[PDB]
Amino acid sequence: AYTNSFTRGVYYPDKVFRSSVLHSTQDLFLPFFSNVTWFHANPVLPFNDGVYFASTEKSNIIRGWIFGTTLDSKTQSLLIVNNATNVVIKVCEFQFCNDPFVYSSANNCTFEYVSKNLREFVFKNIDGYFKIYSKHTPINLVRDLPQGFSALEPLVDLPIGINITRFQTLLAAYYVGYLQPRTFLLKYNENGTITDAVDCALDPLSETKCTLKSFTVEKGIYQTSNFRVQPTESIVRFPNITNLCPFGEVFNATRFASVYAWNRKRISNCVADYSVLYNSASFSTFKCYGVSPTKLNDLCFTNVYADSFVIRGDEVRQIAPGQTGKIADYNYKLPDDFTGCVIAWNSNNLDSKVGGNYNYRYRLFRKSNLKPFERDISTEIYQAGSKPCNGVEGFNCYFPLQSYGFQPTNGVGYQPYRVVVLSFELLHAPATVCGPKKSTNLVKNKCVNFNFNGLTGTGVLTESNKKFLPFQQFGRDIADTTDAVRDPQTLEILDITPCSFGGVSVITPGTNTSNQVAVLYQGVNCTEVP
Amino acid sequence: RFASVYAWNRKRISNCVADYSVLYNSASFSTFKCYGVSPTKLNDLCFTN
Amino acid sequence: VQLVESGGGVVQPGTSLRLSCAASGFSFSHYVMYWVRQAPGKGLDWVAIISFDGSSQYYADSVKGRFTISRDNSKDTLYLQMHSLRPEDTAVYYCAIHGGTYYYDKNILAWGQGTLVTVS
Amino acid sequence: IRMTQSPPTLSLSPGERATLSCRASQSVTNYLVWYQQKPGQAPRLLIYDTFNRATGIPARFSGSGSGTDFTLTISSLEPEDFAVYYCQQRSNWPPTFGQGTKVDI
Amino acid sequence: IRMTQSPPTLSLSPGERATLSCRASQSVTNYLVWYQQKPGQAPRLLIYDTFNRATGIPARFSGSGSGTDFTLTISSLEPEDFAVYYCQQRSNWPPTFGQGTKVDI
Ligand SMILES: *[C@@H]1O[C@H](CO)[C@@H](O[C@@H]2O[C@H](CO)[C@@H](O)[C@H](O)[C@H]2NC(C)=O)[C@H](O)[C@H]1NC(C)=O
Ligand SMILES: *[C@@H]1O[C@H](CO)[C@@H](O[C@@H]2O[C@H](CO)[C@@H](O)[C@H](O)[C@H]2NC(C)=O)[C@H](O)[C@H]1NC(C)=O
Ligand SMILES: *[C@@H]1O[C@H](CO)[C@@H](O)[C@H](O)[C@H]1NC(C)=O
Ligand SMILES: *[C@@H]1O[C@H](CO)[C@@H](O)[C@H](O)[C@H]1NC(C)=O
Ligand SMILES: *[C@@H]1O[C@H](CO)[C@@H](O)[C@H](O)[C@H]1NC(C)=O
Ligand SMILES: *[C@@H]1O[C@H](CO)[C@@H](O)[C@H](O)[C@H]1NC(C)=O
Ligand SMILES: *[C@@H]1O[C@H](CO)[C@@H](O)[C@H](O)[C@H]1NC(C)=O
Ligand SMILES: *[C@@H]1O[C@H](CO)[C@@H](O)[C@H](O)[C@H]1NC(C)=O
Ligand SMILES: *[C@@H]1O[C@H](CO)[C@@H](O)[C@H](O)[C@H]1NC(C)=O
Repeated sequence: AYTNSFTRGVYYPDKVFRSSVLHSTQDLFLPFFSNVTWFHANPVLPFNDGVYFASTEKSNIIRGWIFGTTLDSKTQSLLIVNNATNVVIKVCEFQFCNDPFVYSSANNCTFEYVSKNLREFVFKNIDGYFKIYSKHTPINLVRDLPQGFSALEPLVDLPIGINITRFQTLLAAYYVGYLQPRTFLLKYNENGTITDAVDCALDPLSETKCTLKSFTVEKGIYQTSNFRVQPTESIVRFPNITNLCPFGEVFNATRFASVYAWNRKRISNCVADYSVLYNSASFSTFKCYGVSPTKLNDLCFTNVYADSFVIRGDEVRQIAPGQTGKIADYNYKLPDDFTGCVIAWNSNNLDSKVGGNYNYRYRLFRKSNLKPFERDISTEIYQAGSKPCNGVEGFNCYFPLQSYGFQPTNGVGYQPYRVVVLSFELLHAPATVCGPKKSTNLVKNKCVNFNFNGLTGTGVLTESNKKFLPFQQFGRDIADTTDAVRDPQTLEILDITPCSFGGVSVITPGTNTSNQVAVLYQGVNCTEVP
Repeated sequence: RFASVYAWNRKRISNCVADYSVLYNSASFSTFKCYGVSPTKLNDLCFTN
Repeated sequence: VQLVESGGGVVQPGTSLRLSCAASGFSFSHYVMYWVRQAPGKGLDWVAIISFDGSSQYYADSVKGRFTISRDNSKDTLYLQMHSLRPEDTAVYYCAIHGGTYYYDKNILAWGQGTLVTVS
Repeated sequence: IRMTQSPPTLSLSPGERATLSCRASQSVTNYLVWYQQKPGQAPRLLIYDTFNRATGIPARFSGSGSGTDFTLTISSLEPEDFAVYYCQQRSNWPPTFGQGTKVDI
Repeated sequence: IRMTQSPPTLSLSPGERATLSCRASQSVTNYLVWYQQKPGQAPRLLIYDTFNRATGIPARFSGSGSGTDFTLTISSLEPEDFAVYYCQQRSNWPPTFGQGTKVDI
């Protein structure tokens, strides 16, 4: 069941006195005329922000509550009990029966304490303090929620520190409200007690009473608030995509190159896809170093370079920053601060031939290591030692570029592998290659949140009739506010009217005549009120 | 018993009359270092927590 | 994928026989094919390979010089051309696919269902 | 590079599990395929590349092993799955099939 | 207060860049000096006080680092600059030289 509070769950926000002073407060209250659960006789409830809790009987079936996050061990909780003797507050780590009505553990106790009817309680928990307000009124019924006003006086204060997310009850009819941040107007007696209140977010009369800070409004017309239409979503127009950026001249070429003279190709204005390259599931090595393979589809770049060649199978590990060997010492050196991805796959069915395919040579001898990302095609003699040969042969002279032998009748690791190395850089180029992106079409005649290639704003968009000279990006208004734009994609001018906004006034005949009310939304078109 | 340092205990103070001179003059303390306050003004300044 | 082979029968020791293998389904080019014999009452053993156009053919033992395998993707079949035979390679023959030429070739394998050749 | 299957014929009932081993003369990685040849049928393939079986082959067939030693396992096949088995490599040219292992009861 | 040079011998070709690290047992600030000792010569000093090299030392030699961790960098020396390197402190008494790091190819 569910029931309706009427004016219930008002507590003194603090100490301090007061005489006849309509005191306005902002705090956590139980809103007037709320939807309070009903329980008969129970289960684990939430807490989430304070709790109102009433109860009715002449016997004592309600024997305290239990609080916490897990209501067990492994985390701490509170326990508030009352046998026929008196109250027993307690804070340990417990083991609670899932249907408790005694416990089963009392470890690590960090706080102890020992020593019909309507009994209301307000529980809240702020800054490690667990506050409890309470009130005991006598009903002239037995167990139904009555009507009336009765303010709740503070009882306890516990500097625990405990976290709370759940609570229960203990039994040998009760309700559960929740508290939200509201603003109230409390009427104080001359002895200093709260006798009446106003919830200032109920209807127009209450909002007027709150605006005036009074309980009696005289006839008139009062500005009470404002309306403002709300904007949803946010378009993001952009000039025609651009390109598709093919790499068929990278991967799908008719032949790769040899590793002593590796080819290279840069990338310009493009839309470069990267997920569709990865998921083909035929790649021997796909190793991304400075980037994750799942973020490409979204990060713009400033320059992309592709290297491509053929090397054997037992040297694909050499294409990595900080290796050693005839492919990385002086054929292809990678710099240590690399950020691209090495892709490589076996090509024993293209670059292989019985009898041999000797197009693919490689340097096997060099004076020393060759820094990163340069090459050498200085095909000369090689010199061995203290002899002057200098271009003879035979007596330990050489030509330092040996061909490969690639037949299909050769074991793996000695087979041709095609290698494509991607390298990126990002310094300050304001518009370069980005992956497959997506925003959303444009809309009109609705207060919207828009972005037109940099112009960020809010408002209603409408078809224009202002001839934007073929060269005018937008429209400027005296006092300098953007009032027209041009769509990059379709190149049409659109006006940007502002989103409705306006005061709200309340018309009342006076509370001494009636409590009906009328409402004026000032210079707002009456079709966009709610 | 005290606690281990990975899980240090804690305790707040409520309505009280807290003495501070009688804690200092026992003359058995390895380190008594007050940083934001002088050790002679406690006996007179109220606190809030 | 599908593979249909033809050219079986009874011959004499010193004739010839057109061993043809027709393929459909998957694209017959971009794909490496080969043959495999089995003498009835033995295991399995291969014959000859062709590499997606005639540039490189490898052969097995004791079949080099009597066997000219050729493919032709402009009519999408495969041939062994058994020629001047022996009375000891009476067997069953299967054309199968080695697989893959490019990176986008999605290697799948498949076998025929046999072609029986017998001698006198 | 010659394959071999060293366990000979076995007599495992319709139940229990069977484990069949295939070697290689040198290093072959993720390149083997298993065939199950009945008496007088076409050799039906089992397992793509040491780990995933093809379509129409149930889950009780599993294929694993690495380095140079590979293994096919029958968890609890059924009351028929008794034939000869072959391991083949697709590393280089050409694909050698090995020897073969029968199973009886 | 004892110095140490933890990277051992390296094999960086005439090209590329080399980065050499020197620690300290406690806080030393802007007080280190680098020496490059050939086989059988006098140890020639490199860098005044963590930041400026002395006269006759080119720009490819750079010295940086702070706190207790210091670094000497060769951008692209040449085809000879292979020797042992030492880091020394002039904080207090006396100047300890550490261990030393060779470079090979
Ligand atoms: C931006 O691209 C769109 C298509 O992506 C172009 O739209 C085309 O416009 C012409 C009108 O001249 C139509 O005939 C085509 O059918 C449209 N294509 C599509 C797919 O709708 C648009 O014109 C481009 N922007 C500019 C300024 O030309
Ligand atoms: C290399 O070429 C192949 C075939 O020309 C490309 O694969 C095609 O990609 C398009 C677009 O995604 C698909 O519609 C086709 O179905 C694909 N065909 C095949 C056979 O996969 C591949 O994208 C190209 N790769 C590069 C890097 O250019
Ligand atoms: C309280 O909320 C529930 C939620 O479904 C609803 O069914 C019920 O009618 C509400 N009660 C009142 C008094 O509005
Ligand atoms: C009431 O309950 C508390 C809970 O521990 C217990 O300490 C107390 O002894 C109980 N009363 C009596 C009379 O035992
Ligand atoms: C809480 O109790 C558990 C089990 O009794 C114990 O391991 C743990 O040390 C206790 N907590 C502290 C702070 O001692
Ligand atoms: C209460 O739980 C939250 C979980 O978001 C945690 O971050 C917080 O530290 C807990 N409270 C205390 C006092 O530790
Ligand atoms: C409390 O208020 C009542 C009415 O407002 C007044 O008559 C009385 O004198 C006040 N003080 C008391 C009851 O002590
Ligand atoms: C205000 O209320 C009083 C008594 O309730 C009444 O006499 C008077 O006429 C009212 N004023 C108006 C304007 O209705
Ligand atoms: C409000 O909007 C409607 C729809 O365009 C329009 O017909 C009406 O005239 C507007 N209100 C006023 C006062 O013009």
